[PDB]
Amino acid sequence: HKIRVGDALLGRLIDGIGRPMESNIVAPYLPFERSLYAEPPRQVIDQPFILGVRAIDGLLTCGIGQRIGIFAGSGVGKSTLLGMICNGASADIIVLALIGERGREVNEFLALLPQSTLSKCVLVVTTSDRPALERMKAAFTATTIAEYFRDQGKNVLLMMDSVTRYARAARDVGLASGEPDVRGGFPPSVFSSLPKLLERAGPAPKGSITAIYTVLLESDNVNDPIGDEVRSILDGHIVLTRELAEENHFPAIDIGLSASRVMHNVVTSEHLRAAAECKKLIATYKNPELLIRIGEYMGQDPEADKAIKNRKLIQNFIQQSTKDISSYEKTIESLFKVVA
Ligand SMILES: Nc1ncnc2c1ncn2[C@@H]1O[C@H](COP(=O)(O)OP(=O)(O)O)[C@@H](O)[C@H]1O
Ligand SMILES: [Ca+2]
Repeated sequence: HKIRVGDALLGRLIDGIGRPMESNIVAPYLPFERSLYAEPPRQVIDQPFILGVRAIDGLLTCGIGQRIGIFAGSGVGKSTLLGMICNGASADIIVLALIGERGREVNEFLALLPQSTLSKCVLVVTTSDRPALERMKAAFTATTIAEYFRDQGKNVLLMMDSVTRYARAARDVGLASGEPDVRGGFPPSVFSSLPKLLERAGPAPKGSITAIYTVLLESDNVNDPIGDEVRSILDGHIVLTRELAEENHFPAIDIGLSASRVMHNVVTSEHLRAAAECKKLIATYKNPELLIRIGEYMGQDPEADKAIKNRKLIQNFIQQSTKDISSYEKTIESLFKVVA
């Protein structure tokens, strides 16, 4: 399978095999063909990739060329977080793959993106009604298009929502060709395709692809062998929880459950220091009502005292509304403030 690509893809809604879906009577100029498949290519990650989300840029800092996972169940602000990242990230180009959701949920995500952001996005969209084959190819189409723009010297953000639903489509395609169930309903081809997909993002001499893949968590206790494999491959993971989202704490990122394997390689030692102390002050906060309620009060307990003192500053730092905008300078300055 070869798809047609070019700069004219920018600002466009594109199907799972790369074809314009909008109603224009004049067709875009897409003069190049590129295969969907890319045999394997090495660079290190040493530059910070800024998302413009304080909790992440401050505490779980990304790197140019990193593979990042966002794990979220239903109704925890996944889409809002993803919108914020598109609107705030330091990328020249964003290639989005929106895979497996109904047309309503796609449009609700798109309404989060203003004109200035859309003008630098390729939007690869394959809703749940589309054939499994098309939903599967969407992940390759999107990655190839990101490769195309990387090859132009662009710092590209590849955003795939979701790898979970890519894998379901790849599964249905595989089982159809005769493959048996090996683990959790998934055939062998799906598993072999994951590293091949993810090995294609990374830093580069010309440009880069930094990639974010979402993993949808189900509200059951059924194993997800796709999530397992992705966890082992990623250079970072961001975990959203229903517990935080129920507090109207957004983004609903559980800092203790999240991590960046590249952060220490991309921030100053002092920034790493303040982040660790911020994380401790988050983890050791306990509602003061729990002690007042039993005869108030410190000791003698110094760390947990700061946590109370800093609660508002910390919560106002990690919580962040959809149109709150935060440069890397201001995020870092704010971070030092919260741990004083
Ligand atoms: N960072 C945020 N700032 C303000 N409101 C938010 C934020 N995240 C979620 N919300 C509120 O909760 C709702 C859920 O967000 P959304 O991204 O649509 O969740 P889901 O991943 O279920 O689509 C939003 O419509 C919004 O009103
Ligand atoms: Ca598991």
